[PDB]
Amino acid sequence: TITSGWTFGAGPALQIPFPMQMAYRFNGIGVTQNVLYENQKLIANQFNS
Amino acid sequence: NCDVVIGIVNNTVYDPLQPELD
Ligand SMILES: *[C@@H]1O[C@H](CO)[C@@H](O[C@@H]2O[C@H](CO)[C@@H](O)[C@H](O)[C@H]2NC(C)=O)[C@H](O)[C@H]1NC(C)=O
Repeated sequence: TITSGWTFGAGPALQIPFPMQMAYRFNGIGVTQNVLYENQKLIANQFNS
Repeated sequence: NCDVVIGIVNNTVYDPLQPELD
């Protein structure tokens, strides 16, 4: 999951950078993907706590 | 602006209107 998201459950594992994985996941819930890319540090630090 | 995202690359973005229009 951390390296290929959900692709390995449907076929071959396809690598993608994790920061880009998180951005697709926000898109799936109707949030525009720049919200992560411009705030990557904030989301990662808040998640870690 | 392209100074907050980490990992941006420099490339040309093609606008189809500009050449034909001008
Ligand atoms: C992407 O393009 C911008 C704009 O040309 C580059 O910004 C310049 O970077 C040089 C150093 O490489 C500085 O001397 C200039 O002052 C910068 N220009 C501005 C307007 O800030 C940027 O470096 C390029 N990115 C890469 C990775 O080459």
